[PDB]
Amino acid sequence: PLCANLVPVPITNATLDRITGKWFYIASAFRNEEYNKSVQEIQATFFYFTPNKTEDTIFLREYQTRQNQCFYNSSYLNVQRENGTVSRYEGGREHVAHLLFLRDTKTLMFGSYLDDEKNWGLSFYADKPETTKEQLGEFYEALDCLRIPRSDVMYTDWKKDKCEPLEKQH
Ligand SMILES: CN(C)CCC=C1c2ccccc2CCc2ccccc21
Repeated sequence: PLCANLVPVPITNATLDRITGKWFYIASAFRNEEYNKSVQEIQATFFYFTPNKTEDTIFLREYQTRQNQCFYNSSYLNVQRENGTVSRYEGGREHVAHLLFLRDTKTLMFGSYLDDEKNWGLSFYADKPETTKEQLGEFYEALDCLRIPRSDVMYTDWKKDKCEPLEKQH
């Protein structure tokens, strides 16, 4: 069953435990042009999830590299458990994404606009800044499911990261 993992899955405390920690933004692709535009500029990103299960929020410490600068932000994501989504209002708009999983327990994906063939996309994250060819195939196989060509994928370059020195300064 190839595209079974693109179906929404409710978020439990176990799910929240699973995503607790440091993750690295690996790659994404979208049919939505706004997200293509903003995500293009991303050279690298790592981040921390610290869920508050009682509040259905996730504390986010984000370390983004664009134009060879480090942009650091903290904020809370809201969790909508039945729907398997997480959200965050930012720069005017509410953003929502489905939390989706691959077979590799060391990776995760966020799904944007999943209900819309004109706008859908997937972003891929791993617990290392570099991914194995196995992890990357599971991600491509999820793109294949959304009929998004592999050549549309935007990648981070862990060579380009400027945030390590701030995260340690923290
Ligand atoms: C282009 N982006 C927005 C694609 C979705 C990715 C995420 C995400 C994932 C991991 C760490 C931080 C963020 C921040 C942004 C945000 C806001 C709401 C829901 C999901 C998301």
